[PDB]
Amino acid sequence: GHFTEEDKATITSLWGKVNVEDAGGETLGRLLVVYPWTQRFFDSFGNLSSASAIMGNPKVKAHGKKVLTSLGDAIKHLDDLKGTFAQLSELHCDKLHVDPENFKLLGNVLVTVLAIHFGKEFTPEVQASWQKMVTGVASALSSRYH
Amino acid sequence: GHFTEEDKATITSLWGKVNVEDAGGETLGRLLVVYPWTQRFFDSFGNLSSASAIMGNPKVKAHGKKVLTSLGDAIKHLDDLKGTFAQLSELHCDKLHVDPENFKLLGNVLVTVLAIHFGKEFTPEVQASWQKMVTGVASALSSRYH
Amino acid sequence: VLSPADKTNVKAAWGKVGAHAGEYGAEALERMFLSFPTTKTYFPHFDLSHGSAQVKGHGKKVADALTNAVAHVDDMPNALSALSDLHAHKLRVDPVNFKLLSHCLLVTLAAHLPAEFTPAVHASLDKFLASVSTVLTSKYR
Amino acid sequence: VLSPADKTNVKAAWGKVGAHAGEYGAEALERMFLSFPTTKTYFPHFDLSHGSAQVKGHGKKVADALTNAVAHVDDMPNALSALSDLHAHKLRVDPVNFKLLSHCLLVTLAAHLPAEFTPAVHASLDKFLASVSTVLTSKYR
Ligand code: HEM
Ligand code: HEM
Ligand code: HEM
Ligand code: HEM
Repeated sequence: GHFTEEDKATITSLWGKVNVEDAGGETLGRLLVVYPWTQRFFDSFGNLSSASAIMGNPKVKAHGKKVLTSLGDAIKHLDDLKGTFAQLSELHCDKLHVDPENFKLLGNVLVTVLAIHFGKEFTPEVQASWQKMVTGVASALSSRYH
Repeated sequence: GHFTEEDKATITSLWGKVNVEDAGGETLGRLLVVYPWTQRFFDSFGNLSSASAIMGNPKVKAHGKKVLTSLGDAIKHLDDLKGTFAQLSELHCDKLHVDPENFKLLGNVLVTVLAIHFGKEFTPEVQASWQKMVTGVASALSSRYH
Repeated sequence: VLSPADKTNVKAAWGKVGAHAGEYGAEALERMFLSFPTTKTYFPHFDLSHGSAQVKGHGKKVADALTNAVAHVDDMPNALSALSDLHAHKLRVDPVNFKLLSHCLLVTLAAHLPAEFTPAVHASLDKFLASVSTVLTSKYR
Repeated sequence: VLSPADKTNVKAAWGKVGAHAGEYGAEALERMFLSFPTTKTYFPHFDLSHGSAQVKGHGKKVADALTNAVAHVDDMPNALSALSDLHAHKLRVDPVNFKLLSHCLLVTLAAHLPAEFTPAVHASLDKFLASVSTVLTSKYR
């Protein structure tokens, strides 16, 4: 509605450890596989048929990082994510036609990929900070649908 | 995030026609019957066993109106529902322990009872204004859970 | 699971709809689009101007699949099969949305059967629509 | 519906849990309470201080019902019957919440099998947990 400094110091350092290019190819990859109807917006992309063809598809790997860098950058204006994503929101509604329900779906695959990567370092209290973040990002990306 | 004047003029007049005491005994009554696990917070109340024993139970009829009048009054500060319900929110969390998911469930039974009552007068555009209202009320009632 | 008091209830309520069904079906949709603009994204190729044949046509199609489902309430999964196949693989509408159209339908029905819409029936109907939503969401993953 | 590649996957992932299960089960819960304080309302009689035997005990109970479910993945509804009866009539936890605990479990598992947690397995597991959630939500209305 927002965050405690112990919160934000938290998502800030876990993130300085993240290799964005590779963690993004992973969440977008797993989003397509666990919730296969997200496949929906991407047959411009090629072989999307077995969990293996997808985790290895380079177009997936690429937009995966495009998305995540779009996100790394908002980590920086945690104070007004709505202002940070207003243009990307207008665009996903008016031109891409993405059910914003997907931002939530991806927000959750991402908390999952972060747990996989950092194991015990990703403690319940650190997840909570990121559940707040992922939720606020999905919320700001959807602020302008109509 | 809020409302157009054509919106608010709309929920305002449909409501001047509502007999609160009787429309509230109805939605709370139908909430208990359609989503029977809401029964959960009320066996201080008696026979809650057949759809007929419930729509006729007077304790239900009573708190039904208590709830709805609590709501009629917020129709008046549509501008800051969060400030209007902060005390009722703190109370439903700290003392009553109600899964706020219920406010949404009741918000929807209520749009339904309004459609039943006003028939064709309750047009898609008028429902939309009230979906905004019911959603903002559920949102303000939950603003303070922890 | 639908009890049989449930089936008696859905059959009798939908019987009163009889032929206004494509009509109630087009109305449900207008209400979904206006009340939950988010559902709009699955229809960029439609003219959603109120009264356009595109939506009037889709609603007769949706009300008809529903009538077919009420006619087969005991063997529903097989009856809505090709449709489960459709939404699941070509269309892929996120399931959070079936909950949404299901509700505007509950609402469109509440506003037209001043009173066939009994609380006991309001319940069997929400229940019936949740079953249809589930069969259609079934072969997704 | 769980394919059988799904069952092979859930059986092998939960096998690695074997005995840390009451442990992973108590951790899932702490994460639900912290990440979704709203789930707290079903537990006013618990001390949710981190490490309290009340939550450690509930988690062994929850992980155990889960182990029993994986052992009966083909006859699940009958196996989780008394439990479906429980939550449904005494407890009555709103079903929106099964989606929540299901996710913290997905997450607790992701953080402990550095890598048994394959994307293909991450999928069968989300899938398995949604099935358990559905059987338990079954006799509600
Ligand atoms: C984490 C939240 C997300 C962020 C921050 C994000 C950001 C972006 C950005 C910056 C672009 C480039 C837009 C441009 O061309 O200027 C983009 C494109 C796109 N995104 Fe989103 N995205 C997110 C989630 C999603 C989700 C969940 C989906 C679908 C499930 C999606 C599907 C797409 C598609 C299809 C494109 C177009 C790519 C193309 O033109 O080839 N994005 N996204
Ligand atoms: C439309 C949103 C709602 C509003 C505005 C509302 C308002 C209120 C108010 C003003 C009270 C009296 C509190 C006091 O004693 O001072 C109350 C009590 C209560 N409400 Fe809420 N309520 C709402 C929804 C709900 C829902 C959805 C439930 C359960 C599903 C619920 C369950 C209760 C219970 C159990 C009490 C205590 C009654 C008693 O002490 O006997 N309310 N509500
Ligand atoms: C009550 C549940 C629903 C039923 C029974 C239903 C039924 C149908 C039927 C029968 C068709 C046409 C099939 C054909 O062409 O042969 C259709 C098409 C379609 N439906 Fe579903 N539907 C339901 C819910 C939804 C929802 C929630 C959405 C998402 C907002 C949706 C989006 C679509 C779309 C995009 C089409 C494509 C129609 C076209 O090609 O123009 N439907 N639906
Ligand atoms: C993964 C799905 C779940 C499983 C397998 C599960 C299993 C169980 C089991 C086995 C019990 C004890 C039964 C007994 O006493 O014999 C229990 C109790 C309970 N569970 Fe469920 N549960 C699940 C999800 C939930 C959810 C989502 C909630 C709501 C937040 C919840 C709330 C409770 C409560 C309040 C109790 C009472 C325990 C007590 O008496 O202290 N459970 N659960």
